[PDB]
Amino acid sequence: YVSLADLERAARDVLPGEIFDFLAGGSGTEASLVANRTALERVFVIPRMLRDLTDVTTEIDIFGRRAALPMAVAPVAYQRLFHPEGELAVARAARDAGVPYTICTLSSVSLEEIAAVGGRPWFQLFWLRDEKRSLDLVRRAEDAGCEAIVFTVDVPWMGRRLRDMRNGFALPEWVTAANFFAPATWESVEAVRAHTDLPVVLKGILAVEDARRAVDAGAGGIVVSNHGGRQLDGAVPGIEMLGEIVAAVSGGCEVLVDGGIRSGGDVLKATALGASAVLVGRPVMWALAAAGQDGVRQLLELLAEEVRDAMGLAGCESVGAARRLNTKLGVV
Amino acid sequence: YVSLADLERAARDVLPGEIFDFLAGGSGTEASLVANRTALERVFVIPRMLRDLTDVTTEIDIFGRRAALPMAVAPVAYQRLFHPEGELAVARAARDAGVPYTICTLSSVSLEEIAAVGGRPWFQLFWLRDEKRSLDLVRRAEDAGCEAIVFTVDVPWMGRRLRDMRNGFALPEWVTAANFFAPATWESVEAVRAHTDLPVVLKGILAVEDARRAVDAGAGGIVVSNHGGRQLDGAVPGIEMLGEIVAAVSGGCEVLVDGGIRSGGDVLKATALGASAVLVGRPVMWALAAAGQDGVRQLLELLAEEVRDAMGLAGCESVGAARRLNTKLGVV
Amino acid sequence: YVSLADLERAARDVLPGEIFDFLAGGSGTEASLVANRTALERVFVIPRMLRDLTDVTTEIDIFGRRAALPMAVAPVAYQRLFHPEGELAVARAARDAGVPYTICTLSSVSLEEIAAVGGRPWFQLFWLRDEKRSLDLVRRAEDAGCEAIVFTVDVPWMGRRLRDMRNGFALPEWVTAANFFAPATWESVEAVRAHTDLPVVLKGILAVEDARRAVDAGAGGIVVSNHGGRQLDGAVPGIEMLGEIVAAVSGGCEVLVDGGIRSGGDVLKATALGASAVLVGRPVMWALAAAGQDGVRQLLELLAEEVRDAMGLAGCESVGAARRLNTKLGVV
Amino acid sequence: YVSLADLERAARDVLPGEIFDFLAGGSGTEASLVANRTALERVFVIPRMLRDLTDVTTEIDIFGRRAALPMAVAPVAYQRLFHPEGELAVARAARDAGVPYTICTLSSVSLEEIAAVGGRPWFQLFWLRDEKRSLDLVRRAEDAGCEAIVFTVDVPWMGRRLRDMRNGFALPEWVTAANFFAPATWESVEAVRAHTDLPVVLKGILAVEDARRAVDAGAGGIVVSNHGGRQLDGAVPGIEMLGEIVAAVSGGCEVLVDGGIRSGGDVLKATALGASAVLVGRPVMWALAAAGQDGVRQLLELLAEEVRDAMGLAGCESVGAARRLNTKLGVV
Ligand SMILES: Cc1cc2cc3c(=O)[nH]c(=O)nc-3n(C[C@H](O)[C@H](O)[C@H](O)COP(=O)(O)O)c2cc1C
Ligand SMILES: Cc1cc2cc3c(=O)[nH]c(=O)nc-3n(C[C@H](O)[C@H](O)[C@H](O)COP(=O)(O)O)c2cc1C
Ligand SMILES: Cc1cc2cc3c(=O)[nH]c(=O)nc-3n(C[C@H](O)[C@H](O)[C@H](O)COP(=O)(O)O)c2cc1C
Ligand SMILES: Cc1cc2cc3c(=O)[nH]c(=O)nc-3n(C[C@H](O)[C@H](O)[C@H](O)COP(=O)(O)O)c2cc1C
Repeated sequence: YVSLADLERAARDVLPGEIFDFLAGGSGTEASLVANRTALERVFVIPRMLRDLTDVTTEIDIFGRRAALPMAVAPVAYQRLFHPEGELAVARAARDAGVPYTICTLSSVSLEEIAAVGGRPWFQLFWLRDEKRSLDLVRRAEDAGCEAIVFTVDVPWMGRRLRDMRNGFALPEWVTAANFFAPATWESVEAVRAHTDLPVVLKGILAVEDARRAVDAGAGGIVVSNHGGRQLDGAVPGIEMLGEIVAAVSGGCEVLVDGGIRSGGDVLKATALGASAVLVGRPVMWALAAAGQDGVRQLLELLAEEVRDAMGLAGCESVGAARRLNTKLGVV
Repeated sequence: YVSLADLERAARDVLPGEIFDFLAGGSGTEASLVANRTALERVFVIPRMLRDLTDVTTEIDIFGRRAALPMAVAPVAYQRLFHPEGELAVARAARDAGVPYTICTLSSVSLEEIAAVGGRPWFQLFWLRDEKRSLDLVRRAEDAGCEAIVFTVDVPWMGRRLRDMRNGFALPEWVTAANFFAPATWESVEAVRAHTDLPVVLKGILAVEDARRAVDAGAGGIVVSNHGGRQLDGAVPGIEMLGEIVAAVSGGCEVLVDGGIRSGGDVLKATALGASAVLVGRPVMWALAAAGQDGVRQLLELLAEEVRDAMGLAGCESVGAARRLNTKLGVV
Repeated sequence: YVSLADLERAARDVLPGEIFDFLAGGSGTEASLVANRTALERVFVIPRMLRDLTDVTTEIDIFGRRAALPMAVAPVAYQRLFHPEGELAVARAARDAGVPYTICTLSSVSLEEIAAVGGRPWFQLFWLRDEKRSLDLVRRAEDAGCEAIVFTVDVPWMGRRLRDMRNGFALPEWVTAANFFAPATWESVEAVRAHTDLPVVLKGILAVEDARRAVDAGAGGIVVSNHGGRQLDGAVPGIEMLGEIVAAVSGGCEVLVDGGIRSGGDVLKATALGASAVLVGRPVMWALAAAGQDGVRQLLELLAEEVRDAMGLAGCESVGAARRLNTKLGVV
Repeated sequence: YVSLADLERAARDVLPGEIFDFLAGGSGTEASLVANRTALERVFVIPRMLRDLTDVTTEIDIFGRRAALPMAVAPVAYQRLFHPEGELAVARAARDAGVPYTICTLSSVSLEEIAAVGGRPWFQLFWLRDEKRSLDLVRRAEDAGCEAIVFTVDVPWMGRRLRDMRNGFALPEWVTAANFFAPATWESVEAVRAHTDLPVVLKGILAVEDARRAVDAGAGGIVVSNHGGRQLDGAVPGIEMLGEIVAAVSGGCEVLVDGGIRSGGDVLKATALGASAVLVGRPVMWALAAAGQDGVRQLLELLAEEVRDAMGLAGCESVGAARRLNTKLGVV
């Protein structure tokens, strides 16, 4: 594999069509799904030359741990849909690559099993039917050694997935929500923040004022995201809000972005727009479908190579230097 | 049906080609017809998160009546072209959905029959050969219980419909103008305003100064519209003028928009640009052609579901909150 | 024929391919040829409603004569390539339509014969090998009753016509320059201006400062034009410079535009951007090729109908009112 | 051949696919390779009319020598891949056309042999494993009569060439680096500047501050360039940075540009954006592949004709006048 698109082609060959569509699809007309890619394609980096590249490092410190790249595996539900080892395969490869893995509330293997793999596990939370149950789930994740709570804030309910409707898609009997909802509010965020000393990261922020409120609420981070185009069809891409959000929070929390990251060059664009790190979703599942744990390992090695290549070609010996690069919009 | 495009495909299968073209077509090169869609596709919504969605409501109050959605059925002529029950089927489904139905001056069933269906009937007026006849038609609509006069102001004459020319299209003998023209001016508007206490809504306004003059003239509303691309070929889409018009009238009348609304997400975009409500034309006729009254019912139920979905995903418990959303133009 | 594109299709069917290419082609990569169309397609008109249309007139006064439309036939060389009656057929139809006809220096029938047809003949000048010969040609045109000298200023030499090169195109023996060059300068313009009391119109102006200098030089008009994309490949379309040029000359001369006008709606866009009138080139030759004089008559009747339709739908009872319309750029 | 695209078609017919891909390809997704062309296509020139064209000259003075055109042959490695005479064929044709030829550090014929052809040889430097070896290579070039050192500053290492990976491309045994690396820094530039009195030209500058630093460092020129899209995938095209860079250096060094120049009209656009000269890479190799030295001669004669044509049509009797032309961005 020499590009992430090689992995997409391999996953399409192996997966049943309805499972490929569950993974690939977005809500509605898929306008936001497509716009995540268009938005990245219109950004161009202005590289710097002739800087010292003696010790180029792709590492970052985030949520109290060193990560090998400015990236984490996004929370993706039900990973046993894509390979029999599901989340365990992905978490093992992420651990070995030094990349944080986000355990999903809707994981097909229990959070405690995935956490036992080791590595840097984060836990993605959906707000449950009441406060008490929600907080018990946070406390399970904390007791199991998860290092951040990624509270998803853009799913009062799941969006309208027309591919799933048209396919009549349902989980096979052999895939379940192994950790087993009401809409979250700012009060829910405060209940979580008071229940844990782990950093709380709000995933799905797009409005500048919501990013500011997240800092005021005590969030340790946010993920600027339209949920991979799966939630509001017509929601702006996160990459189009990122620069304005980074300026508004002015260092008050970590600012991650996701949606459409498909190369180390896209990582570099995100960092040059001010992101602390990215999440990557679909490509990790393509690699899992294609070749299991070893597939995920190969993807992460490829992304690491692409990130180091892009950083050095742009004159950046560190991720901080990449955040100081300038960009220019172009017409594609 | 899971999208309005499913209804278009079904209507194309059933209707004679020349009738499908009468419905689908625009004037000239169809530049304005296409631009209505392009313009909506370039708008992206910036959703809000973590707001209370305990009692999401899609209802609005407009022209003195509660409507179930921020939408009405646009005036479309000669609906018996599309199904034998024509306007009666559409009006019955609109009544049952709580959606206002605009009775056309060129209806193929008399306005009194359509009004007897009940619901929230509005009446669309074309200015007749003289003032006296025009006002008699307004008074018929008022006597029959219509609740607003939608005065169409962009048809001094019908535009050049090249599909109809090329097809040699003419009304079948079994379709007539069952209520049975000179160009309207501002004096015509004043004659109508003085003849009725019903709200007068000027449909087809695109210039900011014409919107301001409509308020000064005593209009209770305007529809920002290029007539679905059927009038001036090269007229700007209404959605591209909407924000500037909403700012200029500054609450002095209701501001509706139409042209190309094809989903609840498009309704949300229109409201976020400041519209009080939208009109929907062609899709309602696709549903009528496909399955009669029940088809229209299914379309309106689908639109209601899409509007509620889009509003809640964007953090809006009411249409007023959706009008306070911000948008960003993107490149598609 | 219901659109100018119907005429293009008919001309393509009848003309030898190399003659069709002589007519259709531009210089180089044809970037400027294509951009003339793209530029018009991105302009949208903001129409006005409810104005008095009792006496809509498409007439203008220009260069001391009333014309039936804000348009003239552009100078196109060698019209016997397209039909045996060549320039005489076109000039007869233009006369009968009340539209000025521009006689070309490279006409295939002598200027005196074409002028004898009557109508409103203008004469297009290329600067000859010396001043004396050039001025004799101006004086021939004046003696024959031409009413303006359209001095072409963008042909120090003809551009690189790759279609003509690839086809090995040459004039058939039966087509000649029946009126029978050195590059023109501002001194040439002054020599022409002092030699005639006819208005001198500089055709091929694109720079704002050249438009201002044209007024200072005593020009009665300019044509804002890239020569139909046939001269500098990469020259900006005239329609993209028109508004800035109209503001800079501030009524000091007539400002015409050409390139890509293909409908009455395009005429309306040009006038709303400030043009006094347009020239139309290729479509007139399509009509000539398709059906001779009667073809040109049908084209001019179609354009007249489209111009009146577009003006009235936009609320304009006169061309002056159309020049006061506003426009908005869109994304096509 | 009547366009550079004719040469591309001829080269594709003759070259082995993997060699054509080595020549054509870029890094990563080839976003920067494509953007070099898109960026030029969006620039339009505003030509001037009626200027004296008695003595149009395409010549420039650069780095102390008169060149026949505002262009040089870019450094392209391993030219024996494309024709058995390789660099000697290209250098002979460049000499006879009066165009500088840039000898590559990775040439397949030694720099002394290529310099013995005569003409205006420049030498492109890659920084070697240490300072001493690097400077010996500079001194070889100087001793052999090269007239400028074109220090490539955008290759700390070669980018990721996915076509070469997919083809498994490697140099044939019959092609070697006949002059036989560590990443360059500003200290390397100063070591070169102190080692030679030849002008040092930094090739691969895209950031405005790097252009300013190049002047401060004593560079005699820069080439604004993304390395033909072969280095950072997502690097901005040089043509999009050129105007801002020309303003920032404000005459302190020569400012060249490359990437995607495919006609004399593209040369004119580059000069109107402020370039002193362009480099041309791939097209020169297409001509070499197609027909050897004579092919390169024909390409250079064609480019000379196109440059003179474009300059005169734009009203420019000299390259300096072309640098004073204005441009407008369009939508393609
Ligand atoms: C099949 C699928 C399931 C989920 C389930 C979840 C989830 O239960 N909680 C959550 O918080 N985010 C989810 N997501 C979004 C994900 O975390 C990233 O936001 C996007 O995948 C980033 O875009 P890509 O890298 O995929 O373009 C999903 C994405 C995909 C594709
Ligand atoms: C076949 C057809 C007939 C009419 C007749 C009328 C009319 O006698 N009076 C009027 O005032 N508007 C009309 N219209 C315009 C309509 O009311 C809406 O303005 C557009 O349909 C909105 O765009 P879509 O939702 O269709 O995109 C029509 C639209 C269509 C398609
Ligand atoms: C075959 C052909 C010959 C000529 C010869 C001349 C000419 O000897 N003198 C001149 O001054 N303009 C010319 N022109 C340009 C013309 O007058 C208009 O500038 C463009 O035709 C407007 O664009 P279209 O309406 O064609 O798009 C020509 C245009 C075409 C197509
Ligand atoms: C096969 C190939 C090899 C090299 C090797 C070198 C090199 O060892 N040093 C250098 O400094 N630049 C190089 N280049 C870039 C070149 O010098 C120009 O920057 C681009 O070719 C301009 O774009 P095009 O005219 O090709 O679009 C190359 C370009 C191509 C195509």
